[PDB]
Amino acid sequence: SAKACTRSSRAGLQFPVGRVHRLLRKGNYSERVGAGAPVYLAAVLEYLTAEILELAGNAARDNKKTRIIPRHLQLAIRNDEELNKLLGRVTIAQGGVLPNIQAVLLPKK
Amino acid sequence: SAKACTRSSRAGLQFPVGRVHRLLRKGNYSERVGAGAPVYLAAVLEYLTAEILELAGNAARDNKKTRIIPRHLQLAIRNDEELNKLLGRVTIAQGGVLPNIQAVLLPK
Amino acid sequence: MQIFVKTLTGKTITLEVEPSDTIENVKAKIQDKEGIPPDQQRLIFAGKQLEDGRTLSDYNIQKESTLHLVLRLRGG
Amino acid sequence: KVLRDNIQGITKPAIRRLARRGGVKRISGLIYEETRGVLKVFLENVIRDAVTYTEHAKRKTVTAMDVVYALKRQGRTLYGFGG
Amino acid sequence: VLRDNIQGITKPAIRRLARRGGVKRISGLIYEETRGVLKVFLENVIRDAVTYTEHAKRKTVTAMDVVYALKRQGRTLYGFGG
Amino acid sequence: RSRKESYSIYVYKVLKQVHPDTGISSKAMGIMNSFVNDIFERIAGEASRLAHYNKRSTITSREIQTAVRLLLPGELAKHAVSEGTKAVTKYTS
Amino acid sequence: KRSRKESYSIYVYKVLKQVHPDTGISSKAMGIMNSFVNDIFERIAGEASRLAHYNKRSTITSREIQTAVRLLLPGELAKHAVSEGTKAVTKYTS
Amino acid sequence: AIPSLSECQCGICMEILVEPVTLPCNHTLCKPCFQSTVEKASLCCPFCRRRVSSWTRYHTRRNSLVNVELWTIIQKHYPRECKLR
Amino acid sequence: KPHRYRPGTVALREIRRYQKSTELLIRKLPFQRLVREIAQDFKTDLRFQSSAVMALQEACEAYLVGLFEDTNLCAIHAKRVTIMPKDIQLARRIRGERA
Amino acid sequence: KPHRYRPGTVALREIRRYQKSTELLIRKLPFQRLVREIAQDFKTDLRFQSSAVMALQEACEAYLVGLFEDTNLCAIHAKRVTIMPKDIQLARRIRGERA
Amino acid sequence: HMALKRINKELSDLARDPPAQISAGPVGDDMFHWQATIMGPNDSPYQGGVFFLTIHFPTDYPFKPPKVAFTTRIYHPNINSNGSICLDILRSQWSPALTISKVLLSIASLLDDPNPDDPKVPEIARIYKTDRDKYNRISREWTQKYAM
DNA sequence: ATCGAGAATCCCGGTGCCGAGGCCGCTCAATTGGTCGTAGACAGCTCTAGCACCGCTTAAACGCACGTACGCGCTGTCCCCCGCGTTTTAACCGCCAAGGGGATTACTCCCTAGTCTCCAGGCACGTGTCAGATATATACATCCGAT
DNA sequence: ATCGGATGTATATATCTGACACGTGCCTGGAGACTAGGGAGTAATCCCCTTGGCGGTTAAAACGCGGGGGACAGCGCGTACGTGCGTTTAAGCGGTGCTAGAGCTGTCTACGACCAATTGAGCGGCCTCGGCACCGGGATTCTCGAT
Ligand SMILES: [Zn+2]
Ligand SMILES: [Zn+2]
Repeated sequence: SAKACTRSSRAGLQFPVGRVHRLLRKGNYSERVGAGAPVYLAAVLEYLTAEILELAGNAARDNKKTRIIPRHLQLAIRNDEELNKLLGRVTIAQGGVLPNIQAVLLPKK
Repeated sequence: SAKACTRSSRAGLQFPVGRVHRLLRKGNYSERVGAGAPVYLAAVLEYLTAEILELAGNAARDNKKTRIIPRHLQLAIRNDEELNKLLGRVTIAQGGVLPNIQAVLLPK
Repeated sequence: MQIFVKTLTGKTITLEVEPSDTIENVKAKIQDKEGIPPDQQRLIFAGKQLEDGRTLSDYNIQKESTLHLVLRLRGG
Repeated sequence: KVLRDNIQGITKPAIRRLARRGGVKRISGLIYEETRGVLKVFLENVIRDAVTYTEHAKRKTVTAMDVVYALKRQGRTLYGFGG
Repeated sequence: VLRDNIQGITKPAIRRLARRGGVKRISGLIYEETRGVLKVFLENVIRDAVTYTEHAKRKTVTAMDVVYALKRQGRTLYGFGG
Repeated sequence: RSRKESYSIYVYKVLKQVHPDTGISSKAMGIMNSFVNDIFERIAGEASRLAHYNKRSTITSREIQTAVRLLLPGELAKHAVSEGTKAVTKYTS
Repeated sequence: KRSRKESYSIYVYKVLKQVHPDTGISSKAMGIMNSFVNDIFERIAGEASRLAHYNKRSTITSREIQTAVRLLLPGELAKHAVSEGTKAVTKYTS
Repeated sequence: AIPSLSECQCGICMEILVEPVTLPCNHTLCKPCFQSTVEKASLCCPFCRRRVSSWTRYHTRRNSLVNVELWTIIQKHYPRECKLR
Repeated sequence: KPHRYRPGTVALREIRRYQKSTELLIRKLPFQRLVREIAQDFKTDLRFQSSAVMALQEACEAYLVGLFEDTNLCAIHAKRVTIMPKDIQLARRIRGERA
Repeated sequence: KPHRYRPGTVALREIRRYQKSTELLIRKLPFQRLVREIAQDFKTDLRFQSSAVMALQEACEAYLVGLFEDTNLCAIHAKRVTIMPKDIQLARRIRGERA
Repeated sequence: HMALKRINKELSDLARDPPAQISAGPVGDDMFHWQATIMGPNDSPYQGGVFFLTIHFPTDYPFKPPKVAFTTRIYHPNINSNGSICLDILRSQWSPALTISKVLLSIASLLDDPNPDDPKVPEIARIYKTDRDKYNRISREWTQKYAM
């Protein structure tokens, strides 16, 4: 790069780079922290957040609302396949559950 | 206690206080390590080891043997209601399983 | 008054000593009964070596007690 | 100021509603006692660790961070309360 | 190149494992399902072991790599180091 | 008073970058903060362990890359690794 | 020769020679016990590190290890371990 | 058939046995004596030098430390000694 | 003469309704009293932040919902529609919560 | 004339004998070849240590034994004594392995 | 409290059956302070020498061992001139069943034969291990010049 | 309720072998002593919110009656694993032989932590306004008894 | 197979309020320049052990057949649970008051990190003898067809 702008803007990363570096340094993870690790980690975090936010926004739009709420977040996480596996242990507050009724319990013809 | 004796014998343990202290210091756990932590940790470790070994030896004596084998370790761990909870998610190689048969499958 | 005294050889003997007797009086009685010289003798009771300058009355010794005798070999 | 028999405060309609959210169509009559016992055991497990966490820090009021840390320790991560 | 090796898990071997588990009657369709789940588990463990080996710039899957992969998956193993 | 740090501005910027019209409430904001912190702790801890295994003492980029490969499932792992590689390449030059 | 690789073999053997004076232990069981000791040590130390970090501290004193032992082990084992460790530390300090 | 008070005293406290407990080695000790030994001593039998930690843990949860037979015998033979303590 | 549904369908209606909402089904004060009783049984003279009580209630609700999902799965596997305590016990034993 | 045991009285003997020993059950070379074939997809021309293969075999045997215990419990819960694929699938779903 | 009764029994049973070659009693008016006199075994180079030991009793007995110290300097691989003790039964193997008589007789037995397995002081133990005659001579002259 | 024949399992004694326990040489890490910068223990102050109480709704819980449909026991059928005998296949053990790469050592260089200085990015606080919840009133999908 | 009630659910409109998005002051953490040194990359070498192959032998796997036990389907019973309604009970909301305790700030003092000399604990290598594996014969004990 040109070594002119701020590090967060230098790498085109919305998430901060200095804060990640400080957290890695003072998090008791290793005696040394490389100069390239925080950029990579911030990029990964931003990409994950972007994916989750895109799915949640789609779910909210399909519900005729313009404000993301935890129910939409739970719908977005559960309906996907990869994000369901990644977050298979967490419990979203006020997230509800997916709608499903077992095929057996449905009324007979 | 009096000085001029080795650290492991100051509190009458058998596990190494110095080695535990070195492992805590150079293990990326915290910036500073207290002077009383390694002694306490070594005490806990030695107590747990002795607790395992007592039951292992009892099982070995039960099996008419004098050399402890992994099967004795598995028997000792699984037969204790509290050690089983502690080592719930571990697999001891060459251990086998406890002998049980569901009462339904037994013959009339 | 009967009192037990035992030497380093494991022998215990009984001597009549009134409470008012001094330690040197006990040593003289010991000389009277066997004659083992008192210079090599030291008397021990209650973790304290008996001193001839104090009478047994102030030592607070009850009946049927046992004293220890240690011989100090002069020479060697 | 002690309390007694508060486990009966988890009334039968509440368990019915929880089951209906779970996806249950028909509920037997003996489910409620078992569910109350299970809930009591889970509460004991979480509260023990939460109280230990708040006791180590020499405090007197258990806080949300303590509860979420106990839940994370047991393997049930909780989002929406900090940390 | 190797192919068609899941058949090495014979019917008697699965019967013996199930007998250790404590079952009495085994249906005729259990073996295929057992082979499938075993293949899935082997794939899952081997992926992590091979990645651990690759990071260290090595070319042999050391027992340590398998041990730490199993520990990562939540089924820690005793008796091979650790 | 005291200043407490959070990822509010960055997450909001990403949201406006992906959806120019939708907004986010407070509860979802705290949920996103918790998710970011949790993922950060997971990745950093795994990288620290992996670095310790090989008798190293520093966390370079490749430790984080291998930790990402270990943690995230397949498609997300590939996409995140590609994104991180692009970011580090852009940064270093 | 090779490098000096460390373990808890002699310490485990010395502990064994107290409970059972006349019972030896095989090599596989020795390795299993070594792995168990390492696992428990890492668990306790990691929990203590996290607990100290949560309170904005910088030292792993004896109290952090005590609380980590209290959290990790079940009831009776936790009580006995705490008692043993407290006795050991109060013997060491004087 | 009936032990006397001379053999009924604690071997470590030299007092009439109060709430006896029986060790696996068939050794009887008073309850406060046992508690003091487990809290401060080396967690071993004073007479046999054998660890009782496993037995102690097994019997603590079920409150099986107490011995009903010896406690009843002592409390019926010498009620005055138990009451004065 | 009055119109009453055949037994079973309003249960399905309640299932459909309660799977869309996201409120807290258990009442607030009884749960608060229960958690206070357990805490005072552990350590006397304790105080609770309201956020702690809310977090505990959310965790308990999620756990119970998951347990009931697995219990229904077991009940359907046993060729029934009525969940029974043996199904809860089997689900817990398989999950490893009590062994 | 030939002496034939009643069907189902020697399976119990097999259970008793196999629950008593500790030796490995699956054959060694088939397992090694299967491991090599599965591994060569992720990275080519790899090499293995015998200790690693032994550890993999032990872990897989333990996992399968546990899964079969769970399957037996699930099958018995349905008033049967024969395990079927649906029992394995239900046990895996409750454990949450395949989600 | 109970320690008072324990010390009363200990003084009584030491008085009725005094140990041979060892004499123990309380120098102070209080029961906690104690003194012991030990005379060397016949098959030893300690002939002609008597050694005094000071004993302090803890507030709790017999769970906590009593502290002991050498009043006079002793030349022995086990015993330093300063007065410290390196013995397992005193602290590591202490149990309530042990009595003061047992530990004093154990010390008397130790005086007969040096133990080089765990030498508190290395140079004296090494000198004794090198040859018995030099250690015997130095011990004899040391116990003659100091004890008497 | 039992008797007895055929088969699997446990005991006991003798033989042999390999690996567990003890010993020796040694090299490096723990010990000891001293110094120095700072972590937190303590005392003091502020002020937040958690606890307690009181009054009024009305929403939820509770008890009851009636009906019906589902769990459970029973019976019958058929078909499919199981136990056993015979044959074919490759697992297993021991042996030899090569070389690939893991493990170690020596050298050099360059990446990063530490330090100081400077400044603007984000954090707490305050404010306007509109997104969504609520109440009211229609439109329509769906269930149930009966032809 | 519908047809008409009758129910609950879905849809359109007013409204109004409190939470969200934005602006402002500022201060603490981030950015830039410089220096020192240890960690890591790179090259070279050794030898452990991993792969490959050949031959025998035999335990193990594959195959086939008789059949008996169990899985599954259908029927009948009555008992438990669902559904609706009237009644009693305490949650929920508002408002107020108080203080215990969380949280912040200043002092300084004792605990812990760094550094150099050194010596004994513990690790690598060897060796041997006893516990255990194994074979062979015998006593004991479940098991089943037949009474
Ligand atoms: Zn007693
Ligand atoms: Zn005993």
